[PDB]
Amino acid sequence: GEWRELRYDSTCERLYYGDDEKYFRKPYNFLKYHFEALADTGISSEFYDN
Amino acid sequence: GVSVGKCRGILNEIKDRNKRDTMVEDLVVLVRGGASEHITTLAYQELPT
Repeated sequence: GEWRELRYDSTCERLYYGDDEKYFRKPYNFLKYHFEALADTGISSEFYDN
Repeated sequence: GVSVGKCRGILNEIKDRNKRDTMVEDLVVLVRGGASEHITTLAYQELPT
């Protein structure tokens, strides 16, 4: 999932994605890596005036 | 001749005023799905648009 930074080619005017070296070998001791993505930004603001 | 005058005066006044007001606002976001830099820029907690 992290092989998505950037990749460009000026000679052929080819702009493509992170296809180079995109594979992660799982080290028997690991059941599964289960790539996923979730980003939850929670802001709790309570302004009180007395 | 007999003459005697009596005068008595008293004043009282009190004024009081009090005011209190508060206002609280919150905003929470929830995003699920996206690993590239797109979701990273979208994960900015700082304008829900």
